[PDB]
Amino acid sequence: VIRVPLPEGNQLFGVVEQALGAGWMDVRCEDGKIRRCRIPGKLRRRVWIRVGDLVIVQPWPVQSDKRGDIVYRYTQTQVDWLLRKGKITQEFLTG
RNA sequence: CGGGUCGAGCCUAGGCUCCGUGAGGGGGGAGAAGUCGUAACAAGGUAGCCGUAGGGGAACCUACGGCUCGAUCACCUCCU
Ligand SMILES: [Mg+2]
Ligand SMILES: [Mg+2]
Ligand SMILES: [Mg+2]
Repeated sequence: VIRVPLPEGNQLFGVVEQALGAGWMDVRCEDGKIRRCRIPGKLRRRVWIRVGDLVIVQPWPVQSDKRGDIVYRYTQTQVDWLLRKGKITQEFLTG
């Protein structure tokens, strides 16, 4: 079929509202809480993360409130390709 | 029982000091995929810096008197 990072293991999905900066990414997840993410040492070179962008993140189990870690960003090729299959519906990005 | 005298302890009021919490405030140090400019370094595009005073979102701008730890050309002056 295809190779995409689905929710496999303990991943999350991350769509930020506004970046406070300095690494911390502020995401409006549908988990319920306001979450704040940080970046590992491999992806601060080739890519670009902005508000209006959907990515997959990975949390740590602490406090289930403010978690997340960037492990993969989504391209203009797959962001809306993950729509018809309904793995995410876009009613949680503007309303 | 009376007389004198040594006395720790206790109370009240006044002068100083120590310590755990502290509404509100102020700078300091690490973090650098947040923001606004370009002040320094070449004559860094207005030469840079010291003292004192006024001004400005912020680096900073201006006035008077000093220094060279200032670049280029032309003419002098003083030497080797
Ligand atoms: Mg400058
Ligand atoms: Mg200048
Ligand atoms: Mg003098």
